[PDB]
Amino acid sequence: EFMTWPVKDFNYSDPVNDNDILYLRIPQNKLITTPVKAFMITQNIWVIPERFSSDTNPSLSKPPRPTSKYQSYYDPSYLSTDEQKDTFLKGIIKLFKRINERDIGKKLINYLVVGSPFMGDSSTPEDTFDFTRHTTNIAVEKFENGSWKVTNIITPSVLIFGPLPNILDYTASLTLQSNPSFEGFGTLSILKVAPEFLLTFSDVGKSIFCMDPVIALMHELTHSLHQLYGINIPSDKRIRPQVSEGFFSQDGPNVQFEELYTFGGLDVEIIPQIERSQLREKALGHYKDIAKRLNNINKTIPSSWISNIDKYKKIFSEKYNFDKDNTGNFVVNIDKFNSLYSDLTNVMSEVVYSSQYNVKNRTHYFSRHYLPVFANILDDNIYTIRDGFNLTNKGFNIENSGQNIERNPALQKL
Ligand SMILES: [K+]
Ligand SMILES: [Zn+2]
Repeated sequence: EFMTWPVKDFNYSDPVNDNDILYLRIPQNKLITTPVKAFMITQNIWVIPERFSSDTNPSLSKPPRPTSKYQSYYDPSYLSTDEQKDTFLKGIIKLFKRINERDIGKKLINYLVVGSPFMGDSSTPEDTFDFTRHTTNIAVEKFENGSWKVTNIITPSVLIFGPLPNILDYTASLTLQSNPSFEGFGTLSILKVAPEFLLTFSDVGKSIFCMDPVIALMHELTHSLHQLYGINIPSDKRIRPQVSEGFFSQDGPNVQFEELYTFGGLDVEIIPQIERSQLREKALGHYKDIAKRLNNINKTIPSSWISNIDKYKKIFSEKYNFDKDNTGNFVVNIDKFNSLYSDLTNVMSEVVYSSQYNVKNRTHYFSRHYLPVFANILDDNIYTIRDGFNLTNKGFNIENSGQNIERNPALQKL
């Protein structure tokens, strides 16, 4: 047996309870300017069945610009009804239970739960925890006497929204001065996913397969992992996995370091070893910074929240895997740092998940896609927690044939 965080069942219609079903204000979502109903399916992991856009003038319609025939899909009405929001909630729940099917996923989920973003950033004085930042806090609101008001905060790890205007787009958000997600402190992670809408790839018409939505979700949660542990590499940093290649260069896509690390495998080595070593020693330096901070904290923001100091010294010293020295000071044990960093940036990667879950998956991050598909993953005759699409039905357990577009009538054209 291996330690497993429980995943709670919910109906969209279940009443708010001031515990794990709440109304939250999420200002980062420019498409919605009012509080929205949210469900804590596992500690610090909240599902928010709403569309998302951080665009200034947001619209869910197909824009008048280039879009991919294979990697984009638009439907402004999707996730507008309570039925669809129930379906979405139950879909994420089901995928989390499927994540828990392997110890690698159980460990991923634990890392997210215990990975709370730091109470502070580089502007924060060393002796101070700041409890007031939107990198850690989301507001809880209640509708009282005809209007909404803020009543409390939560400190989540991950918020799981429904999709962007492009329902197929799971890629890491462009960060994106002060960058806590790259400076050890970390930040809460906001995901935008759509588990019934699936990209396709070829294992080279008969060679075309759908991505298992648990793999897509886990890829996204691997981004969350990086963000929470403050090692998310800026979308700035890219490399062409080709390339030149000589006289008739040049480059295919410029792929983000963050994406290569999240996908994993041998393509990571496209990034020069010196740059990869520099990313690790950066993290190490930040983690050591945070150890020092825990040793020195004696005051808070707000000033009156001092009784939370000891609670959070324990939360963060556990998150970062610090030791004590003989003087009772937290220190970075380099071996424990190496193990955590290697888990975060190597063990937790898409190609490892594809192996561990007995699913077919794309060969490379930058592998091509084919026509996308749709599936009702809540029907256990189509998709189960134990087996995904690769059910014993019709022999779909053989050679991942459940994921094969031509073989499986349940994988519907979009
Ligand atoms: K089909
Ligand atoms: Zn990604």
